[PDB]
Amino acid sequence: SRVCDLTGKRAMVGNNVSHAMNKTKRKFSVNLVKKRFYLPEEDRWITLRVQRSTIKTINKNGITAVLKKAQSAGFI
Amino acid sequence: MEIILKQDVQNLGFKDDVVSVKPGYGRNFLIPQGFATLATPSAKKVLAEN
Amino acid sequence: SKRTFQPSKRKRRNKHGFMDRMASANGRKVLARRRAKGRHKLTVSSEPRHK
Amino acid sequence: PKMKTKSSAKKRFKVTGSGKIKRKHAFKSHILTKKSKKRKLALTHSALVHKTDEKSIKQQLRII
RNA sequence: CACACAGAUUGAUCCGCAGAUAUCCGAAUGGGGCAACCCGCUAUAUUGAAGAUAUAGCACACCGAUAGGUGGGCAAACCCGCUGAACUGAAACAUCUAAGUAGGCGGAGGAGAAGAAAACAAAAGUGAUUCCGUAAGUAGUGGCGAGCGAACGCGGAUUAGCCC
RNA sequence: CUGUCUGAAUUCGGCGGGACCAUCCGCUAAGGCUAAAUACUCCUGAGAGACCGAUAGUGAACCAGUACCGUGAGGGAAAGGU
RNA sequence: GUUUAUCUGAGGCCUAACCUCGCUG
Repeated sequence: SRVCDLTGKRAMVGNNVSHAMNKTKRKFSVNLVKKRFYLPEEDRWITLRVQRSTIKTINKNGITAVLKKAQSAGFI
Repeated sequence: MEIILKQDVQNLGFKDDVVSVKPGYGRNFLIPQGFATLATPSAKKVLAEN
Repeated sequence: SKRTFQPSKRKRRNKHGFMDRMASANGRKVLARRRAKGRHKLTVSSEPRHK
Repeated sequence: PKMKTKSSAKKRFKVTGSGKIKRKHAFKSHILTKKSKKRKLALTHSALVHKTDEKSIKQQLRII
């Protein structure tokens, strides 16, 4: 669904409390982006639907390490 | 970021030197074109300076 | 005048048949409810065909 | 189950030593500049719940 | 049951346990379909050749490198996770309650969850989790309205600690 | 606990003691497993009731989720005694 | 009053993320 492929981050359910404390159901969505990452150790291109928060940890560690860590736990 | 240049950059230059660029310039251009490598676990792996 | 029930033994099976109940996810719960209650006659497909 | 004590009545209405209920006075909130000092001095000491309201106050405080 | 016909001290009938056979539909799994039907392919044999037959193998997903293994679905309650109302009460009603209830979805076991301190406590101390009685309708919370409501400590059931 | 953004040090370190600060006290997060005491009955074996006795007790003591009603989901009886 | 290394407010240009089209990359 609308979940990250490398972390499994799902959406969140919450409220939409107004000024008069009126509450209504609401969905906090994940900032998913469809990037095209280049594998430097294999010269290959993959198309994932990762989030902007895990793009940050990709830039922090490396795409290979993030992929090898997401391979465990069943892509979650 | 913290990249290690491989061939040359117009404004960066001086290959084999740690450079700090904006995240999105090394990931979309330098990494795919082979000009730099994101090397955090390599500051010690760069032993060619010996 | 014309009544509300105009029988057709193919329009009946295409709407209430066993293969029409078993095709849906929520139509498959009708079978479970009827089997739990103990209905001797399941969906209209239980009516015998002409021999 | 257990009878719950009404909070509005438990925050007020302190019970006295033997059989009475002690409470405060009203009207001493925000317009005290035009009331005589006699009224403001009388409305300062604590009062007792009247016998006509004692049954309701005791039912609220869960002392039947 | 009745007119009968048969079996059975060579030991029947009957009971307990362990086996064989087990048509068609149905997850239905060779394709399809209007459930209990229709129509096939490859190997053999039957006039074998047309019309047809008898037996075996023919769905999907994963992994096993390959001979092959695992799972499809159904079904009481308990338990877990994801979602999730309104009537009602407030003698009206929107905050609140009803209620994380009813309902919907997925998985596992005889139980499940939790479980071994980045914990309580207070100048004295206890030492994993779970459940029962008090603490207590107390502290507190609340258009401070309706209402909601702990914890510390104490007494018991059981007791177990270990691996990266 | 996080939907989004930002983002620390390694033991004279880090967290907690109900805003917050200093001192004392306790613990050592960002890895995992773990029986017992606890909840239930589609069932199984044994046994009870100051429980019902055929308009009662399960809808159903009897060819009952049956006969009948509806297109369907579904609703749903009466009927014991020589 | 200017210079050097940063922040920010606006425009222009480049392609290398992102979008689209034509032949099959």
